[PDB]
Amino acid sequence: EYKLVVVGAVGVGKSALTIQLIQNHFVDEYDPTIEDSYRKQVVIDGETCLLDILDTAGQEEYSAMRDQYMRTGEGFLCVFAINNTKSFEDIHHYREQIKRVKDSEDVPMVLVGNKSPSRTVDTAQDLARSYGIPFIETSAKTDAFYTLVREIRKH
Amino acid sequence: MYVKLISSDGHEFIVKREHALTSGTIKAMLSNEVNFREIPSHVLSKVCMYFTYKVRYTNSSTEIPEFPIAPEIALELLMAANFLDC
Amino acid sequence: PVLRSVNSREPSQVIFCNRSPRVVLPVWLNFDGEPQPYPTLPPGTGRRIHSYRGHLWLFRDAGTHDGLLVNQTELFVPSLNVDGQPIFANITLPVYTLKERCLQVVRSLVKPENYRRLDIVRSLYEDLEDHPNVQKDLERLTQE
Amino acid sequence: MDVFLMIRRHKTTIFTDAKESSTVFELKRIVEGILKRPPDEQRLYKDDQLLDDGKTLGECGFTSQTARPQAPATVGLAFRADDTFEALCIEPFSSPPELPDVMK
Ligand SMILES: Cc1ncsc1-c1ccc(CNC(=O)[C@@H]2C[C@@H](O)CN2C(=O)[C@@H](NC(=O)CCCCCN2CCCN(c3nccc(-c4noc([C@@]5(C)CCCc6sc(N)c(C#N)c65)n4)n3)[C@@H](C)C2)C(C)(C)C)cc1
Ligand SMILES: Nc1nc2c(ncn2[C@@H]2O[C@H](COP(=O)(O)OP(=O)(O)O)[C@@H](O)[C@H]2O)c(=O)[nH]1
Ligand SMILES: [Mg+2]
Repeated sequence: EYKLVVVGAVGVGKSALTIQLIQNHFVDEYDPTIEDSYRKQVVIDGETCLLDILDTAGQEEYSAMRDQYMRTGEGFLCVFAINNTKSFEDIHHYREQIKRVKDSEDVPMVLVGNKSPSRTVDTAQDLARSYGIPFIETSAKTDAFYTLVREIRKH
Repeated sequence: MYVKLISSDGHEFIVKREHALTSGTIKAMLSNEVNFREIPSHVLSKVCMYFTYKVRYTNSSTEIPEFPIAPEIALELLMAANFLDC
Repeated sequence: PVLRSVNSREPSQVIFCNRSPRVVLPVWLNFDGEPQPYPTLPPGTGRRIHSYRGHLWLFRDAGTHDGLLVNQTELFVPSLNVDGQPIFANITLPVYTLKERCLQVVRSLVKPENYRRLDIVRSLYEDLEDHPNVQKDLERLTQE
Repeated sequence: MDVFLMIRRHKTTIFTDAKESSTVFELKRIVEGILKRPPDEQRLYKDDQLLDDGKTLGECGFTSQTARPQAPATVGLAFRADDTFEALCIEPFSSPPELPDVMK
């Protein structure tokens, strides 16, 4: 069982991007207000697999309970988008709070740029390199979390 | 300017006076030469090294180095530091 | 609780630098003033960490909770970040007293059970048993 | 940059500091202030190699990382008995006890 935890600003598409993997069918309007665990039974690179993808949602809460919840996230996808840039400014805060809950600098992780017309932020491919993490240039409209699943294995 | 702390076993150590005033028991005993009778040379030499360290690194702005204490002398220096209030 | 971080939510970028030979445990004093532990830094390591205006931090040896100094003082509260430049916190060893250093090394070599098996005067057994814990310093510090 | 030293003769050991650029001659003047014996009457050694007055502490081997406050460098000293100089004799410190069981 591999527990994954997608994370971002309200509007990035974590709620949607989960639907393509779990249900392979886009939901254009989804409620951005509720988080559930989508368990899956998918062969990955030839293995027994049962993901437990958390679709994070809600108002931020720095509490004991919520820290220990996301600390169980075996891996995170920090989702940002290109329509917005506020997104690309929250991306550091999320990354750093994942290091706090996980008590380490090195946590399986993946920056993800979504919605690829506005293009506020050019491919920061460079930023991801400093983060020491990959990039999937995802498009839920047209989706690789396997990109992230490598890191966790390496761990 | 200079004072002589003398170990139990006859060794004589001439350390600056300001350096030996780092010790409370020495600060009073000097109110010149002192004679410590339960402190062997190898403990007092070590004590005189601490005098040098505290005086040089006290009120420093950047990194200070660790004061090394070997495992063989640890017990004797503790008691001597207790006796000498430093 | 007078010693406590002020919840200001305004970001201040700081650089923790371990110019000590010990593994530093950055300790954050939270909104109610309770010491809250953060990821350790290995000797020689500098990391760019993200704090906020007014937060209080103290720095200790992760293993034995021995006390360390930050910018030559005991507590670190990030100053104003000027034009987005990092605020530097230089964590360093303090000049321990000869007695406290000897207690640090004897606790080092010997299990706590056998402190009483050591041929020392009883006062030293109480001293070796009185380890440093962060909370006692806070109260001491709080008074001043 | 200072070098921290222990000038040693018989059971006399002096803790003083000096600049790495200080000359060996100048070092003998500092001992003259304390032991009141002239530079012509002092012979300074590093280990058993004899030092020359015009060389500087640095050039003899005493350097900031070899002569630290908490671990100083030993400079040997021998005095002049009339026509000839005595042999360098530094008497050691006492040995320490057997490391207790509980500690090892
Ligand atoms: C590497 C290292 N080596 C040695 S030390 C070290 C190290 C490592 C990491 C750090 C990181 N820095 C800190 O910990 C600093 C240090 C200290 O000063 C306190 N402090 C803090 O942050 C503390 N905060 C503050 O006082 C003020 C914070 C104000 C933020 C304001 N907001 C406002 C709204 C917009 N936004 C916003 N909107 C929506 C969601 C989020 C969000 N965000 O996350 C998360 C997630 C879910 C992401 C997954 C992991 C976690 S876990 C969880 N509990 C999470 C949660 N809900 C999250 N969702 N956000 C934020 C972008 C901005 C606190 C303790 C309360 C968290 C520091 C040092
Ligand atoms: N252009 C574009 N829009 C997207 C994409 N994925 C999601 N969206 C839209 O962006 C919004 C994101 O909604 P949702 O996934 O609930 O956001 P979250 O709750 O922050 O994950 C919705 O209106 C989606 O229809 C994508 O790949 N491209
Ligand atoms: Mg949603």
